[PDB]
Amino acid sequence: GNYNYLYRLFRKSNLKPFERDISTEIYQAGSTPCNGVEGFNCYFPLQSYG
Amino acid sequence: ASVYAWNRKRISNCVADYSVLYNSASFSTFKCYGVSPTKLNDLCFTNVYADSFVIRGDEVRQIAPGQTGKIADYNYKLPDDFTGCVIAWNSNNLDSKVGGNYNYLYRLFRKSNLKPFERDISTEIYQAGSTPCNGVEGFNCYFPLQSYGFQPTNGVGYQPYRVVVLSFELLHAPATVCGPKKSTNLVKNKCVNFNFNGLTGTGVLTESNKKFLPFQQFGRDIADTTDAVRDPQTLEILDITPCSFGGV
Amino acid sequence: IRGWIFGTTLDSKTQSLLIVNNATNVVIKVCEFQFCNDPFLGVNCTFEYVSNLREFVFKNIDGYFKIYSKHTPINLVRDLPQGFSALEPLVDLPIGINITRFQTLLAYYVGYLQPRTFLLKYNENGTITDAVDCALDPLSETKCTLKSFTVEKGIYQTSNFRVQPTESIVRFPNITNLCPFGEVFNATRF
Amino acid sequence: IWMTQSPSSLSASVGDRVTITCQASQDINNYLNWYQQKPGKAPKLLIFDASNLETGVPSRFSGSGSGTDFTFTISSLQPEDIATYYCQQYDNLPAFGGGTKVDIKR
Amino acid sequence: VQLVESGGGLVQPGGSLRLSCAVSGFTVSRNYMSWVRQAPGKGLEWVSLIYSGGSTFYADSVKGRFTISRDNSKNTLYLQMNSLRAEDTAVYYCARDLGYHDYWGQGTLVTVS
Ligand SMILES: *[C@@H]1O[C@H](CO)[C@@H](O)[C@H](O)[C@H]1NC(C)=O
Ligand SMILES: *[C@@H]1O[C@H](CO)[C@@H](O)[C@H](O)[C@H]1NC(C)=O
Repeated sequence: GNYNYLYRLFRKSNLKPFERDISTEIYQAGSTPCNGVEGFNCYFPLQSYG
Repeated sequence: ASVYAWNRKRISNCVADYSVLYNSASFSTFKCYGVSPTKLNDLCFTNVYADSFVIRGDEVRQIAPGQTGKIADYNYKLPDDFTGCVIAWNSNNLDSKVGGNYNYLYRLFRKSNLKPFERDISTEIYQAGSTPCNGVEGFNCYFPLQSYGFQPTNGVGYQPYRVVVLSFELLHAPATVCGPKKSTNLVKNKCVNFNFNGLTGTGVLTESNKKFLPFQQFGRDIADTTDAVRDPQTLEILDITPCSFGGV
Repeated sequence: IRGWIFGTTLDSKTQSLLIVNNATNVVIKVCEFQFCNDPFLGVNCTFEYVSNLREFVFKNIDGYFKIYSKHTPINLVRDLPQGFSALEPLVDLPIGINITRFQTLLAYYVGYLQPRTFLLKYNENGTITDAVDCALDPLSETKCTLKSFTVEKGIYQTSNFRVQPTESIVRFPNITNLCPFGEVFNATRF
Repeated sequence: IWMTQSPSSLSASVGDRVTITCQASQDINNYLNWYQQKPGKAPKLLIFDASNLETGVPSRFSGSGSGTDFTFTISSLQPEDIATYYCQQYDNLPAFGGGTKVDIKR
Repeated sequence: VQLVESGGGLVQPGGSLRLSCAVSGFTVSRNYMSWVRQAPGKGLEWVSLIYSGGSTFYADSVKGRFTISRDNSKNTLYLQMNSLRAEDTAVYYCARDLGYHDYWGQGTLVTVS
């Protein structure tokens, strides 16, 4: 399984045309601020392809 | 219910406040495939189905699309394209006993794997060999169910876990399960862009002079133009005067 | 008269609306009830609700069961009263069950709706006070083409009359042999 | 879950009472089996579910224990009981113990 | 009741070998059937299992290299081994799983060197 290829799974808004987003900011999926700490409802926006 | 005899509850014709679920800290597993529970508040469905049962911790992973094992094959199977949520939480305080709670059963033998959402509760004597059993247990004739050993001192992997699977079903029928769809305050004598029950527009809402009937909602002028509305919460009729404009 | 049954078979084979007013309580159910041959009263459920002349209008559009109603006093036995009155909406069931047949549960009168055009007169108070059927007679055709309950003297053009066909003629050449499509699709070599 | 079986070797005499211990790294309820294997032979199932002597196995072999500590008890060792014994975690990843070899005391 | 396995042999690393296990008194397709191996002087190691419903599972040490299968008409269990390694050298038993295995074969010897 090659996992070197990634895809963004979350974002606060849809990308504008030809917009490129490479930020690794932790996505806050819940009401609790993440403060840069991953965990429950605090996810890394990228996920590897299988 | 036991996993082999997992219960199903049909949810229809109501408002589903999914926040109470995804804002709760009482669940250790909350995994939704193909749907975000936040967006469920903005969607309606013909039916919802809550499949509830109990397993042990190590088997929680088996409750997911494309999974195999005892529970997936013989007790409860999800489709590979499953759309919906899986919720699971430890139930050691409730389903375990000092002497061991054996009331929860799992299917140990079956001639074939279960199809998605299939339910098998038969107690047929399982024919493990070539000799027909004729309902009599013995060599190559085994009971297809076996009890879980649930004690409070069991390891967390072997401790009981209650699991509920939420599936959503859209048919050729009205969607009766809907989200909250909250509202806000209303302001008068100011140009507003408004959205009443099913209609939207722009204008100034003013105290009216008309007498709407108890069942009438939307006014209408002679030239098929919205004129007044009934506020869904307050039983007051509001005249809609379009905001001032003119040539310069 | 007490209630109504709606459905398609009404023999516990498919869902069917049952509406019954038991003497203080209005109850509406859509279970797959098993009905009697003559379901009279003593002289899988997807919805359940519990609450002289009477008129009702039942219709089913896009899975919605509209029930309109109206009550009024009357002093008459042998026929319906002559007069005009509008029927307000009472229930809009999202049931989604398609109906083909129905039956009553107890003198009454039954009529069948048709897709017609009507001219309705709303007074100052929002209620319908009179109506004109736009296909009843030439005068009504004129009334609904002018959009006024009173039309002053004159000659008005309302519609167009065209004869209707009486028989349908179908003509084709007489050929029997089937087209040899098989030899092309089932050809061993292409 | 790691199964620690002790001791690796134990010496006993004919007629002795033998106790073999199998320790799981955490509670596995009663999901444990015991096997007996002699040199050059296939293993033989003795007890299942920690306390169910398999049919036909002599009354000597006794199994007990619950949670995290399990024992195999041979009430009266006979000449044909000198062998290697294995525990196995049940309803899991078929993990086996390291084995206990029971040998002739002298 | 007997389990009769065969097919073990001497083979070079990277080679392939299929083990067969002919059963009598038991229907392989109706049972949990496993392969278990024992390296020289070591303990038992579970290898692979096939469920009555047809699902198969493997130990991590053999995943992606071994395949378990069965033939209903021949009432026979199989273990297809690919990319064999020196540490696969062992006696291989087929067994009927009630994890508690009550019926064992006599074993067949595989040597990879
Ligand atoms: C709606 O709820 C509010 C309180 O939240 C109440 O004051 C109001 O009377 C309710 N309206 C109806 C029609 O029940
Ligand atoms: C309309 O209703 C008002 C009070 O709501 C009443 O005074 C008036 O008479 C009604 N109109 C007619 C034509 O009866």
